Amino acid sequence: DDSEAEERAAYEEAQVRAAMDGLRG
Amino acid sequence: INDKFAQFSEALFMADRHAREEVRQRAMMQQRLAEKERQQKEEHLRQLAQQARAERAAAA
Amino acid sequence: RRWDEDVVFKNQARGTEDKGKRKEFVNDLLRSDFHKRFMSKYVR
Amino acid sequence: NAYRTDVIQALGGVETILEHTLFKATGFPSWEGLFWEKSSGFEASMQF
Amino acid sequence: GYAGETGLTPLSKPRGSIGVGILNDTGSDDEDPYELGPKISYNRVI
Amino acid sequence: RDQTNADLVNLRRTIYLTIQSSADPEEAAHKLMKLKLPPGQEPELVSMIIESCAQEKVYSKFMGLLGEKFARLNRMWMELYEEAFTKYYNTIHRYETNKLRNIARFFGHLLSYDAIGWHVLSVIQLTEEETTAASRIFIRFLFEDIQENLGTAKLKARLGDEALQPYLEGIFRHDTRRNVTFAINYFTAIKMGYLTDEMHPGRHHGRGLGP
Amino acid sequence: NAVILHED
Amino acid sequence: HNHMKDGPYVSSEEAVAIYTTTVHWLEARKFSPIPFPSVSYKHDTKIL
Amino acid sequence: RAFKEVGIDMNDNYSTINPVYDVEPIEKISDAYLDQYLWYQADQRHLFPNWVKPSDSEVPPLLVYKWCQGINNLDKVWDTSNGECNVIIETQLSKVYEKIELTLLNSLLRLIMDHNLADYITAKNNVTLTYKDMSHVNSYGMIRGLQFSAFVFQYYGLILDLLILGPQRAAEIAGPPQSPNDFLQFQDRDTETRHPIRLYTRYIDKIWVFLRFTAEESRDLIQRFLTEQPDPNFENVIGFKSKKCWPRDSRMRLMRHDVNLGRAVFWDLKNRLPRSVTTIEWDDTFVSVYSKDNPNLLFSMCGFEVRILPKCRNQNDEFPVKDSVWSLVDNSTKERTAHAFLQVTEEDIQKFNNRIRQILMSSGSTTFTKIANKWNTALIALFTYYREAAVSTVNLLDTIVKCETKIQTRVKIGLNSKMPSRFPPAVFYTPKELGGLGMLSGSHILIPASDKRWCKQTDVGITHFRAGMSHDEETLIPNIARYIIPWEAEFIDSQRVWTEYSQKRLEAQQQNRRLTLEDLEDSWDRGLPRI
Repeated sequence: DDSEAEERAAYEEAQVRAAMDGLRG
Repeated sequence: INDKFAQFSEALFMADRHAREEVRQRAMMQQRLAEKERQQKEEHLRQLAQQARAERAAAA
Repeated sequence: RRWDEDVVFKNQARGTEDKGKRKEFVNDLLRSDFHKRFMSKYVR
Repeated sequence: NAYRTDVIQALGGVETILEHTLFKATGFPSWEGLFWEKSSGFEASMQF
Repeated sequence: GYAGETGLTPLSKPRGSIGVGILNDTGSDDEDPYELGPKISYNRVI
Repeated sequence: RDQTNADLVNLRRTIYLTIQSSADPEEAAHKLMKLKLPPGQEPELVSMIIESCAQEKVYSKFMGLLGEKFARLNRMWMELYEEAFTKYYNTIHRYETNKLRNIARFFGHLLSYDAIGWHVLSVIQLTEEETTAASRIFIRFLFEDIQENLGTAKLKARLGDEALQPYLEGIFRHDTRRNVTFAINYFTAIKMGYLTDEMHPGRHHGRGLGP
Repeated sequence: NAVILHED
Repeated sequence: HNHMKDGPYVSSEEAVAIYTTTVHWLEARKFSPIPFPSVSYKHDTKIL
Repeated sequence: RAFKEVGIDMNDNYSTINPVYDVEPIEKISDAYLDQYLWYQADQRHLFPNWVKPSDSEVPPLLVYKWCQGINNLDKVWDTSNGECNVIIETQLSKVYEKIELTLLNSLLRLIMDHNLADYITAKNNVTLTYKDMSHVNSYGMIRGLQFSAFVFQYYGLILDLLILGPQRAAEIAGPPQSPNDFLQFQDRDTETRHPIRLYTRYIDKIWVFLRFTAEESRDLIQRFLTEQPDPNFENVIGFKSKKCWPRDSRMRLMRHDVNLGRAVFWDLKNRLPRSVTTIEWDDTFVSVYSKDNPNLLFSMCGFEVRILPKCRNQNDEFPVKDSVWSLVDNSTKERTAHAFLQVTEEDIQKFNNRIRQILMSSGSTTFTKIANKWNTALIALFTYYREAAVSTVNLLDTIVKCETKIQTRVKIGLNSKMPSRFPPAVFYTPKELGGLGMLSGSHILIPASDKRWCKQTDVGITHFRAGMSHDEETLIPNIARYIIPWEAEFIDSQRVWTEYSQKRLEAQQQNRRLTLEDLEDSWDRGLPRI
């Protein structure tokens, strides 16, 4: 549903910010 | 037990209260600037609105 | 600006290096300095 | 996983590895189609 | 008519070996030797 | 005759098991040159070592330094290495992209550290018809890896040599302007624009179609 | 007005 | 037993300085303090 | 607010023993919920800055790589023209768990969260510890065996980090609260250059601090140190810290200025910590100074012993630089600038040896397949954590060979005999499907060709095939280390394939709604947070 999609998107953003850490910002 | 414990606890409690007081003052001080800034911006907008009306006086 | 001026505590290590005035024997293997060295090395 | 294949290729192949053993003494024709039981019924009966 | 308090679920989850004995097994200290973890069920799309 | 050709697969198996069981990028070379050999299968050894580098999921410096160690021996291994380079350049069509990345990283290690001479690169040609996308990404990875290994000033001094000028006519074209503009578009596409400096559009009046 | 630490 | 007898080794001024340092740092980062886990708070079950 | 007895015992690692606390199960469920809730709410409310490690975004080898990159990306970090120096100091905050005052801990926990949670945590740390017939109430220090103790110690260590750095430098390193900096980055070069402390991290209780000193500030620091604690007999060199495993030329002599700056840095950092809370002892320290005299940067993080050599020192081929070497780049010029040389510290070679010794002492009354299983776990853990540095380190390879020999000897002694001809490699290294022990190997074990023949029975004859006759060369047992991708290449491919994923996400959301599982099959098993 929308709630599960929002939490899954939060997880995906967390994994991205764990992978992108150190190089863009 | 040693007496210092009481003194220890006393200091922390007073320090805690002091910190809260300071925070509250700073907090309320901040909001004063905030509302003042808002008023200033509103005043500027009002002045600009008047200028816009003056430009409308140039338009007609 | 001095680089160490926002530091909360200054000079916390005066008199710590003064250990070693005379190596002293304590007749307690539970309170001797060898036991303290041993049990700080091993029990981590 | 690939290690498994290579270590078989290191030891001379399945035919050599199985001919070190009693595979040919069991009457099994080919190595495919077999499995090992982890424990017999006697072992699981006596565990507790 | 009571549906009831709903229950939760656990968060996800040449054949064989000689064995480690039935007393020395303790609990499953013989996993997939190559790779960690139980295999995860995979969604096709997000 | 050997139609099943068991000797070839036995040599390939021993080379593969020798590489896949050493630790340091000198153990593999030491055992590999310790291996006995019939009068010629050194092309087979080079083919097997590059293929074993290509089949890896991720490139590692181990097999690159192994190839470098074979390339600082006598002339035969070196000439076999540019033969392998040309062969993999002209036979690129059916290979996957990650294998091409591994091959390009290996050959960038070879060219970047003087393992083979800087003269085979005349095989590289920049035209629309004779270049596929696989060769295009191979070229991208190869110059990106040589950029990583040496740097901007080192490649500027390398490609600016006048003694290398007849060997670089296949890459730095100066005869037909459409290929030059295509090279402009690509070298600006992958941020190699500082290397596109020896050319000059305005002073080339041979193709002056526009005033 | 100085404390005495346990290790000292 | 030695801590009970020989008092808190952290003196009162040291504890006060540490507390005020934490207070100034936490107000500088505008930290919102963690509430008690409320009655409803859906994420509870997932956290559980 | 009043809790049960907590059992206590010791776990023996043969070099250290640590206390293990056994808590009542229902309170364990309450503490596990509180632990998860506190970590989640601390993440969303941004309690912990970037230097608080271990973060949920790096494996420890990636942490060592990021630390090396953060060293290499600083402004003029490898320049020595004006006599400047670099000091990296690694040390361990001593007795932080023993010396937690529970009232002060209760106050600081009341600062960050609700007073009910703080009261529960402080009442939970005051319990009765019982071992056999011994029992005492723990009223001083924290209990490291509670579920939420990790969060509480990371918060207390954050406060200790504030005490070491100072609030201004901590705010500069962590960045503004609206847009905090990443790990070992600053907002601009002015913020980075302003203070001597350039880098900082704390892994639980071990702090790594990297300082850059110009000539005048280093002179003032050394002058203050010898003014406070003078030593005119050149006795400061006796007892300094340097690594012996690095070669006879790669390590150089330690002069007056380097040793004096190292001792001054340690003394200045020790002067910041109140001994009633914590301290850094000189025996747990390691200080290395990069100067005009020694062009080496030494540290050791999470068990990797790292030596950094900038490339603007091998201009005349000072050092070989041909190993399992991490190649450091600069993020400004996008070119290679320094090389990192990796070893496994001798403490972790000891940890692996102690793990194998634990295997051999817990398992005399166990099966052979159990010995091989436990050995496989230990070897796989070692090689998949260390990778490059395991291959480079000679002492580790010697230890691995001796421990594998001990495992095989345990199997042999189990049968009855230690006879080498009785045990081909095919007994041990055959996969477990074929009945073999399934051992994985990290040693150079050659297989003689007598294990490459087989008999076959047919109706017109019996064929005794002998494979490998055309070779006089033995096939070798496959090393495990050839099946594990090295860390540096894995990090590079992680960065590359995650930038690719962001690319396909951007041109996928302006098209379809969900990314498929066909466009990412090439990108399947890539990335440190695997895609």
